Amino acid sequence: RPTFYRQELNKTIWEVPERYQNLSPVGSGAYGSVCAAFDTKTGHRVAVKKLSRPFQSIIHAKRTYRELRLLKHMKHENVIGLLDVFTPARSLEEFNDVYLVTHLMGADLNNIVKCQKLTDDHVQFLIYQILRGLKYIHSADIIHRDLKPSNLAVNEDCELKILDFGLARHTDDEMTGYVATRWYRAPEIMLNWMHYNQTVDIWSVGCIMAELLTGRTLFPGTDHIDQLKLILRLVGTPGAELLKKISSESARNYIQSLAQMPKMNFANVFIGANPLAVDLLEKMLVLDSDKRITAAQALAHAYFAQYHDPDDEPVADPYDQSFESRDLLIDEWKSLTYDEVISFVPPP
Ligand SMILES: Nc1ccc(S(=O)(=O)Nc2ccccn2)cc1
Ligand SMILES: [Cl-]
Ligand SMILES: [Cl-]
Ligand SMILES: [Cl-]
Ligand SMILES: [Cl-]
Ligand SMILES: [Cl-]
Ligand SMILES: [Mg+2]
Repeated sequence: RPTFYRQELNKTIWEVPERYQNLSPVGSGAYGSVCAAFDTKTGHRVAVKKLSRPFQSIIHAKRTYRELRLLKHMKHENVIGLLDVFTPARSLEEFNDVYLVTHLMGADLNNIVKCQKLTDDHVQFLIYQILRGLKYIHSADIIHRDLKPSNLAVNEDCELKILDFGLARHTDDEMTGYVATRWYRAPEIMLNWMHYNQTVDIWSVGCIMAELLTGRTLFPGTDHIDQLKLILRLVGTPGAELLKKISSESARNYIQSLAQMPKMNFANVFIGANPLAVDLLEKMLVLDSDKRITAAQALAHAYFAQYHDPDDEPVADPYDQSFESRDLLIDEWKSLTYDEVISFVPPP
């Protein structure tokens, strides 16, 4: 067991191993508080996240377990991984606090799309890395559910990592109105049309790739219905085959109230783009999720010919998510989480 020391950073007690030095507040959502630190064992600058109220409800206890299972599993160059997890507790009986440690990320994709000039070669390399990461995540039957520019870390060498997986957090108010939180969402999840699956993440990649090519948001809706009208004007209104797959009768009645529109010419929308980029956007931005290109298929598209290496696009180890259908008490979720903290083995 390492030696721990205590300090107060902005009205919060931090109790951490001596290896972590020079802690400074970086931010705080409703999920926890984050400090930057120097890790003397590895020589990396790190982010240390102290969870808030991890075991306050069954919902919160299961979310804590879900987050630690997911971060312990992810071992890929284009996905955030876990450097360390610790608790100052010496037994299950006094266990209350969970701390997660990752590499400190500088810039997100928003800090390069808004203020930097991008060549086609930059767009090829950035979208290639998102898809390489997604091939890995989807091979474990994990859905990210919240891909958007603020959830993609990028360095000076244009190297990219996916972070901030959807742990089923987002609220109704968070998705309301003129908000980036909704602009990258597939229409079937935005309006609860049907049981969604991993295809929702490829819709989000289409929206991100369009914005790297034009420097503008693709579907900046002022509300859910405004956003749907922007989407259907580009890709066309649904045919009979998709309408059959929408489970809400009321959602089917609403779609049938709209005037029919054909799919637009994407070469006239993405003026001057590489024809191969236009072709790949037509294959991602398909209304029927069954007919969208997959991550594995997209990596073999001619747009990525300069970067594609089928011997360096790995898949994940199998991931058991059977806990998701399990009904447990707060103290049972807390015991499972405690076991996952004490069994953690750091990377080389
Ligand atoms: N996409 C993205 C999000 C957050 C940050 S950070 O500068 O807060 N750095 C962090 C935050 C959490 C974990 C690691 N680094 C940088 C990039
Ligand atoms: Cl230590
Ligand atoms: Cl990482
Ligand atoms: Cl504790
Ligand atoms: Cl964003
Ligand atoms: Cl597993
Ligand atoms: Mg985020």
